[PDB]
Amino acid sequence: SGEADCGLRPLFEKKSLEDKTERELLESYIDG
Amino acid sequence: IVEGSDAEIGMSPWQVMLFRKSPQELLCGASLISDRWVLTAAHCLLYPPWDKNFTENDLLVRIGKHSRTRYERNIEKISMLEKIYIHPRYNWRENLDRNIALMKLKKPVAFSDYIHPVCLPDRETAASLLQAGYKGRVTGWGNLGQPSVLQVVNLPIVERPVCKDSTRIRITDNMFCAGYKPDEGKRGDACEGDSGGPFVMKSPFNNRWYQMGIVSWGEGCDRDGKYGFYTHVFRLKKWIQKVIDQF
Repeated sequence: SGEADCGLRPLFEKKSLEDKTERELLESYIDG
Repeated sequence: IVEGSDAEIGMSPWQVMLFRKSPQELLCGASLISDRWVLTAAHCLLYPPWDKNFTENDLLVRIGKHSRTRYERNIEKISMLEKIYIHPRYNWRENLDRNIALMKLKKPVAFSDYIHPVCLPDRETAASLLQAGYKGRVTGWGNLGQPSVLQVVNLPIVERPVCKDSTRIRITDNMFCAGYKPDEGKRGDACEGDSGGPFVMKSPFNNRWYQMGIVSWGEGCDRDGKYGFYTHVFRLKKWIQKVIDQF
């Protein structure tokens, strides 16, 4: 039962909280 | 995982750990993609050279775990397997092409703050994020000796030509490699024990986490200058759907 709510973590995205290193991933995604 | 840092509670709620029933031993990582389906690597279940050919009843999985050594009362859940499905074209004697397998839980697991499925990538997310330099994430326990809590490492996807020259095995488009250059601009990595675990990336577009790959073959935590390989999940998405839709 994820298809709809998949990939959104209860303790992070759902609470508008980011983990300690996700910034590192998002900053690595350059060209668009 | 080697040269990683401590993960935070509930940071990888889709993380699944595969165990041998008897004697009890941690075998591989895996990922929760629905309340009853788990994704992992085929070599975690089938590898003839090492006399490995597990059946449903030889295994069990633990979900929602953070600490490897201590039991997390009312948090972690254990489940038996109803069925195991290995990709028919999985090549264990050569390059581990199509190194993927699905496991159906006997009983659906209840989602919680610690147990939640990861998304399977769609075409746009795959085309958009699967680029050299872009970082994905792998989590697993230390066998750095061992760990207390779950470890995390962020690794950059490698240029295909560089991946090809890093190994003498014939790579296919159904796999990609990730990791930092041996000269050290950084140096974390997945290990043998993280085999089967997910390689995830966060879409800046919709804020969701997608499993882009499956940790492939590894021995210990040393790849002698090489890069770890990952099964390309999007390319094998129709197979996953075929299996789930029928069984």
